[PDB]
Amino acid sequence: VYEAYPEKKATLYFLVLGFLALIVGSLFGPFQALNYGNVDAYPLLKRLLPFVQSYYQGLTLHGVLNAIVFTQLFAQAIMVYLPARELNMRPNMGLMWLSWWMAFIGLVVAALPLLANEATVLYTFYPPLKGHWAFYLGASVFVLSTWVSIYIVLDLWRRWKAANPGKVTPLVTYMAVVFWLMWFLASLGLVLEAVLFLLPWSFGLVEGVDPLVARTLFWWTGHPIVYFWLLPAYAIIYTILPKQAGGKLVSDPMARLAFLLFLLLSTPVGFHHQFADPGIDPTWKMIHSVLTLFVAVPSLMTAFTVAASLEFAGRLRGGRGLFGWIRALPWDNPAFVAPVLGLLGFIPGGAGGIVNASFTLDYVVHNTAWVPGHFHLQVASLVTLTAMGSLYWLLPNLTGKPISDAQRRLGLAVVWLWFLGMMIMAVGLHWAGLLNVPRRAYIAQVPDAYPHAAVPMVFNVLAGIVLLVALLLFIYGLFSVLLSRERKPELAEAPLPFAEVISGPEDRRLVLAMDRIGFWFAVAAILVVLAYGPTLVQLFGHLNPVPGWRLW
Amino acid sequence: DEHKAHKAILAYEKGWLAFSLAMLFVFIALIAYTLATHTAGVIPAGKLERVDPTTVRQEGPWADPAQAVVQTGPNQYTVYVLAFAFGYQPNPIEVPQGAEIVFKITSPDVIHGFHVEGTNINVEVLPGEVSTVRYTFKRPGEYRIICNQYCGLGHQNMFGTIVVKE
Amino acid sequence: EEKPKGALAVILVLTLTILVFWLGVYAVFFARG
Ligand code: HAS
Ligand code: HEM
Ligand code: CUA
Ligand SMILES: [Cu+]
Repeated sequence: VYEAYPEKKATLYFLVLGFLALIVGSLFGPFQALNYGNVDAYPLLKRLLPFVQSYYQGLTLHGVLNAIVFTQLFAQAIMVYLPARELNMRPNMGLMWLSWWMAFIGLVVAALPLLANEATVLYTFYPPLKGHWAFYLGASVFVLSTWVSIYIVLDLWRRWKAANPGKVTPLVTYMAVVFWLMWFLASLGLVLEAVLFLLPWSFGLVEGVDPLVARTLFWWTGHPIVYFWLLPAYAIIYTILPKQAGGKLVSDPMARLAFLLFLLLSTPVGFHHQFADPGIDPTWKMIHSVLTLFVAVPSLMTAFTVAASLEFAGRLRGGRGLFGWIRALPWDNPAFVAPVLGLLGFIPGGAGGIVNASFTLDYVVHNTAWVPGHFHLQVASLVTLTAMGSLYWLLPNLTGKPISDAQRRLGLAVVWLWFLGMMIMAVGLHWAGLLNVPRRAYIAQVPDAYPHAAVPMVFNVLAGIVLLVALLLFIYGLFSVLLSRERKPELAEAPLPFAEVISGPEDRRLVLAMDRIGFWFAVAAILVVLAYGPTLVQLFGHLNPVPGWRLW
Repeated sequence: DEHKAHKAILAYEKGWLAFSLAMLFVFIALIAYTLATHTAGVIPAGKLERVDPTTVRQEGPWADPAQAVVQTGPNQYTVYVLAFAFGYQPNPIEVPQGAEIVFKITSPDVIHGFHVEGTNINVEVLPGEVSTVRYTFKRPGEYRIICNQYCGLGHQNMFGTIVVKE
Repeated sequence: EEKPKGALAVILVLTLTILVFWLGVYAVFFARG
């Protein structure tokens, strides 16, 4: 389980580290959820964790850990380990461990300033807010590691392709490939933003940075990145969940198509974060807007492919008429439940994002509590639940340590409570956002400022309690799954529950075109030059670097 | 079975997209529309318009609060606002009603957000650049301002007042 | 067998849940114009 899958070991470390970050980061969830209920439980937190200086030190830690660190580490896990298991190949073990250390040494550096109130700038870290040099350098080493995750997986792909000249890229790998490529093109924004700017600044080598270019480069990445968070779930949802659901993945071509489109359309859409920015052409905003509606398409596709599989599943599990099939599914299995309730919260998370996405309609909600409400249904719910409810098939598969009845029911509680608790937050936050309460604010330290949002503040108070319980019940879970000195004489050589994939004739024609990964990668690159090219070139000739500020 | 359900999946996966696409197109047709009408004023100006934040309130239009408001058309008034670490100058901003108010906004420190509670004036303000936006207050009264981009430890407490006289 | 209604079902709620949300904000959009 170690010296024949040391790919298991190294995969486990991306997960554990992944899960540390998630814990430490979520700690602040409650206090913030309570904050948006006008309860100020920070005197407590501050007393309980003595290092915390501000609400915003916590927001920083919450975001930077739960959305930069837990995610990337989980992505790295799934999007290397799953393909490697399908191909039955060992990835380059050097470069596999380099990566890991690259993220560890990355994280430690970045945390040093963060924990010391020296980089309280949030996970967007917008200039001219100016953090400690080690936070920029840190995040930079943390991200560049993904570039090794790219190389490693591109290599597995190359190697499988060599011993199968002509043949079509197997499914999970095709997914993982378009994913790494899409992330490579996406990552260029923030990598540029770093190298050409944030590092120079933070060290001392220059004295100004241009807010428009920085937030622009930065956003060329921070939209793709949410697709980067999601796809590893999406992998799991298409190719593993169908099996545990009792049925089969009902289409291989849609799975690839859906993934392709992500390669195609994840990157050129960042002016969806810059709708309220100065110095960017309405023409180009409206352009990015449309291509953003175009990126709804894969996810729309998915709903129906996935819904189909789980109906099929149902119809096999001993299903029934209009609804029945839902009752029929393995509801006592945390690994089915977690990502299904995930999808449940995704339904409304999506209708947020289309609303979000649509230009004129975005100034109804930009920078209100709606956006947190929106993304929490996306990434804190689904992506996280999938990740969570997957410890239960992946962690036995990585340690050969089986899962009891006690733990299976503990999970089921953690899961159902993390769900509704999130659901509830999403009523509150969307609702306050409409009623104009802003995001990113310590609003319980201005008790009288938002009196007209008494009602949804109840929800936000309630979420924070419910979800505090959930989290601790979770830490209880995770540590029990991993410490019980139990080791099975076989289950470690009892692989991932990959799904049977319905297929046939018409696939060959359609599948082959899609397996043209060079051509579609080139299209994608070209797309990006079109979209960001004229805006970027324009800004770069007209640079206006302003000095930095520390307002904490 | 089995294959009697590899065609029939694709069948309505086509049909779904026709419907996915038509719909998203109606959105596109309704958004396209807002462009043609008055509501479009709140889209910032596309044209770069650079300034120096370290001087901004000590020369040029942003210097004296008593100068913020200038007449600029037959029914148009330009208002040069200043968002800055934990406030807005002028405070309050005083503007006439039913006249096309044309805000020009910037900051001397960090990015703030400029959000006229009750309207669509929801523009990001950026150091060194000038945020130009156009709105007409048809219904008079006291309009509040919230900085909705985090700007430091006094972010929660950064409010302004728009005073639309009649 | 045949048609996937539970799917069609789901991609229905979805399609309506979209509408409400969107058309709905379109309201508030003009109410604030
Ligand atoms: C991982 C997280 C990400 C997910 C992915 C996400 C999805 C979308 N988003 Fe978003 N987003 C925006 C547009 C979209 C669009 C168009 C989508 C699309 O991907 C939506 C696609 C989803 C669907 C079309 C729904 C499909 C439904 C499914 C797949 C469920 C099926 C259910 C079944 C099958 C049930 C089966 C079981 C049964 C029992 C029946 C826009 C605007 O264009 C903003 C700007 C707001 C502002 O003003 O700053 C934004 C703001 C954010 C921010 C704030 C960033 C910040 O700090 O500034 C984050 C973190 C974020 C994350 C994410 N977002 N988003
Ligand atoms: C314990 C459960 C959680 C609770 C109760 C919670 C609560 C909150 C609240 C109320 C906010 C908004 C605070 C503000 O407006 O400043 C927030 C911010 C945020 N949360 Fe969570 N959260 C939880 C878990 C997560 C997880 C697991 C993720 C990521 C996978 C996540 C991602 C984010 C992000 C990306 C932000 C935006 C922070 C920023 O504006 O810089 N949350 N959280
Ligand atoms: Cu100025 Cu927040
Ligand atoms: Cu985005």
